[PDB]
Amino acid sequence: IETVPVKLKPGMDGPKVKQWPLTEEKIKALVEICTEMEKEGKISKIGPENPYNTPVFAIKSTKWRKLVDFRELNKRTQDFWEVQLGIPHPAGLKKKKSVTVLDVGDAYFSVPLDEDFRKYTAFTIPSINNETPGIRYQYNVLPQGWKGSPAIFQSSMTKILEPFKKQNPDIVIYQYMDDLYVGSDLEIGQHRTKIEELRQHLLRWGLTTPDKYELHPDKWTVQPIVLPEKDSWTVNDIQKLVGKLNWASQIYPGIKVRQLSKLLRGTKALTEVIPLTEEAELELAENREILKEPVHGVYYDPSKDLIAEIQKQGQGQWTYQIYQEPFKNLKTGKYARMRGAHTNDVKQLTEAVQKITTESIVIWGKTPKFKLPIQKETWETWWTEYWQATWIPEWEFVNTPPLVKLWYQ
Amino acid sequence: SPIETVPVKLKPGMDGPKVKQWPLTEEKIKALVEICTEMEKEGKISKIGPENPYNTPVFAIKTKWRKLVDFRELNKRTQDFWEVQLGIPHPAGLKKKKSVTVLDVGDAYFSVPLDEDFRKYTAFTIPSINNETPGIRYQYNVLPQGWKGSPAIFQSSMTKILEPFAAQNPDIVIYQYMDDLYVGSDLEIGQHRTKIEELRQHLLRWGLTTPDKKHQKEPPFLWMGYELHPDKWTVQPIVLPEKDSWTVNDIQKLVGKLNWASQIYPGIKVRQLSKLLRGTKALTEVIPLTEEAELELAENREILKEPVHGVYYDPSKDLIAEIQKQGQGQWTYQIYQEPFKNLKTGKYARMRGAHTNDVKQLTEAVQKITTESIVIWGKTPKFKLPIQKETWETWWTEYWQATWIPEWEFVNTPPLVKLWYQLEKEPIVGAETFYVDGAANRETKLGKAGYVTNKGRQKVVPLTNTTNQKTELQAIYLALQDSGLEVNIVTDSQYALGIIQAQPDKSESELVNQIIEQLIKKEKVYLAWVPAHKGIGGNEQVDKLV
Ligand SMILES: N#Cc1ccc2c(Oc3ccccc3OCCn3ccc(=O)[nH]c3=O)cc(F)cc2c1
Ligand SMILES: [Mg+2]
Repeated sequence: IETVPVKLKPGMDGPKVKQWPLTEEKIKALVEICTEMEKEGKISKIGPENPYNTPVFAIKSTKWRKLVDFRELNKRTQDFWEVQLGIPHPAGLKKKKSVTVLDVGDAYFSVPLDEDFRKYTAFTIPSINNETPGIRYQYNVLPQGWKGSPAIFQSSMTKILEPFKKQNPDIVIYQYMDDLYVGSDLEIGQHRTKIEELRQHLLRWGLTTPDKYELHPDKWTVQPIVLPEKDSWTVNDIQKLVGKLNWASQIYPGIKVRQLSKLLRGTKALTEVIPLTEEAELELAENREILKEPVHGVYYDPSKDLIAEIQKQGQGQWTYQIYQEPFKNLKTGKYARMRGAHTNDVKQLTEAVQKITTESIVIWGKTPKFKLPIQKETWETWWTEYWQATWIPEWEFVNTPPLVKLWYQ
Repeated sequence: SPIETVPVKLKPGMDGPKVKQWPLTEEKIKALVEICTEMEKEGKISKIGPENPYNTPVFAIKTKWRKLVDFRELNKRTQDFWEVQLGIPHPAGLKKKKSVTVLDVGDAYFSVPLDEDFRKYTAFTIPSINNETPGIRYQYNVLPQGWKGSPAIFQSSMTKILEPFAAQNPDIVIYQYMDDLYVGSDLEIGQHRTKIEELRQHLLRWGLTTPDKKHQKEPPFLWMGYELHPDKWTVQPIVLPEKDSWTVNDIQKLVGKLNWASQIYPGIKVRQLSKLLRGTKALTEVIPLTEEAELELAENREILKEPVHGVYYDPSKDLIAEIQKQGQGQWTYQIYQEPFKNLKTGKYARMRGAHTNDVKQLTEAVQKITTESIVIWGKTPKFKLPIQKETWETWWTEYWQATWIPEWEFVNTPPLVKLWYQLEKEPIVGAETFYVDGAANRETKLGKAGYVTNKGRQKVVPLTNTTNQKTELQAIYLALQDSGLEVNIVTDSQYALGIIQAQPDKSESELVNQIIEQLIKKEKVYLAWVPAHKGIGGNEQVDKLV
């Protein structure tokens, strides 16, 4: 129980983010949670001479967990705690036939946090209507959601995990903050029995885990674009097809389209049918054959953090692309799930963001900055209502994505 | 005096203020030594023998001179603190109490001791006898006025002095605010007066004077621009000046007063009055008021002639909020719990989106009100809105953004929020197909707009003082004018397709308004797009024409 010293990157002050207004119910859950944590020693009240603040939220399955937004403290510490105490990211985790996630954040709560550092973990429980300045805490142990907590604990973690790895060399185990990804090529029943084996092994060494949720990164990554396959095509369908191929041509080098363009030689009515030429099928079938291949020369770049764009499609579907440079996608996909009595645009969007962030963690070990299609203040109000991860991606709110909505589905 | 001090650092690397004293006039020096011997006898300051390198200047000003101590160079150097309570309670969020009193804490900052190790950094000096003799050297033992740390250290010191009293009196409500305590209770009068004297004695035991019941402020309370009444609240009376001429300064002050009043007086409008400020920010630039602006101002005076009041919150009752449209993208709303009284009122405006839509603006207003409800009461209102279920459902299903729509019910008070037209999702069989294009010269600023149809019609129209995007909107306006009630249109412009596929009800550009009229009139309009300069057919001929 000798604290690891923690130093900030040079010339860098502590975080000073504003704390969001919260409803009375969520303030009461935060007050109960913190009243308990204070008498367990995990946190303590602080005075006016501590200026830093970090946002706090309450989320839910039928009881309230607290959720701290350490994004700003993470930018000002962990970026010098990746160069110093960084966690290597395996490239095999993206390939395993199954991957289960295990929450192991409880392990941080025994370990003391460095005495000189605690000031920077300060947070505020708001009062309603500014009746009081908020209740004002700082952490005395490693906080969940801080990216220094896993880095400090990783020696203890690799020690506790080592005998299980020696027993099962072919399992992959990677740690991103509070979560442990474990991947195997086992049959799903063998995979889940091995997961329960790891849960029992973690319990014998004093690590509780909540459960009493699997990924399949054999994902068919970055799906090819599909042209419509109608039995008979009107001027309108050919115009939409030619425009879609023309947008593709700035991504795929070899698209040809001239014998589809001459196919609308006259100033035709939009609904007039046109037969396809023996020459025009040379455009359609060959553009399909060239559209069914991966783009050449697209590689992940460690020096540049990933970007993820989303487009609502209607009917509960959402298209997304993870990319680092424009028109050079590293992954694309489609989220889709709905229940009419239990689904709306923000629930679908938050679930999609969590799913994309999980894919991004399994694939590259870091998270994308989202370009979310939603009013800013709407999202800032309601995103916590369906949030479930302990981590939070960066995000911003983007103006209209026009007409590409058809071009990505 | 016995209060525990808050430890205080200097900023890292930085060291304490060493500042040469300015010369002081003869009448002021003795007037300062006079205040200083009394401050010392009270223990607020203490003399020092100059082993202390630091100094800051001391001014005087005035039947009783006061002393001033510039502290910028020290405040530059001391550590940051917890930010001192930005914002204030909203009276709509207070709950009624049978008794309310207001205690001014006197000498507030000088009653709370300064941290010991830091006191040496507050040294100051009084010149003596035209700098012919060394002056006195005092230093503070308590929070200086104007010190960067005084307000937040006093706040937390006060909150700690109140702890035993709140512990012993769970039912009494105390609000802190700077020098003031606001105490409310549901005790019968006399029991409340006894508790006020108890709290006053407890405060004096910690060295904090408070007004005697002969000097405690009487209701209604004039606080932060409100009149706080025992059973109602309102804003302090608004005065709108009548001027023969108006500067940007005057329009700023007027827009501010009108916005302030809008929290309780319903229906105040600010659009035209604030459009005057859209130009250059030179504060003295006199601007003529416009016709619509003075109409708006008179319509505001009409509402301000009659006084209006708000009620306080009752947690047992439901929280209802209702929204009404006004002209040019203005919306007003009332938050209320009872049929004839409001908790508060307010407005919303589209705030410089180039083209907007009634359902989008109504949704943004519901968003603004949801954020206000969470801030002021910690919950969100039930909504009563002038829109039908099918209208909003259709809009939020077509719309490209995600959107949260809370529980709400229809209120059939016109004007109603409606969808004024809908583009067809698929091309119109049997309807004429216009291919349109428009082009312009960026230097000469003249252009052409035209169309070519499958029926064989063609037309071209000259344009002066236009831009290459404005011409492509003009070409669509042309096709709408020259077609029957069902028309297909094929444009080569991404910009025009974005402006029109958003389905706006309104725009600050007159040409888009003229298009919106034609879209409401036409029975069906399919709008399609193709890349320019690709020889598509139709678009090729139209591009050749222009
Ligand atoms: N000067 C002054 C000032 C005075 C009082 C303030 C204030 O009283 C309260 C303190 C504790 C609980 C409720 C309170 O107010 C409820 C509304 N209210 C007001 C006056 C009255 O006569 N009756 C009544 O119901 C609260 C506050 F937020 C600021 C106050 C400021
Ligand atoms: Mg054009």
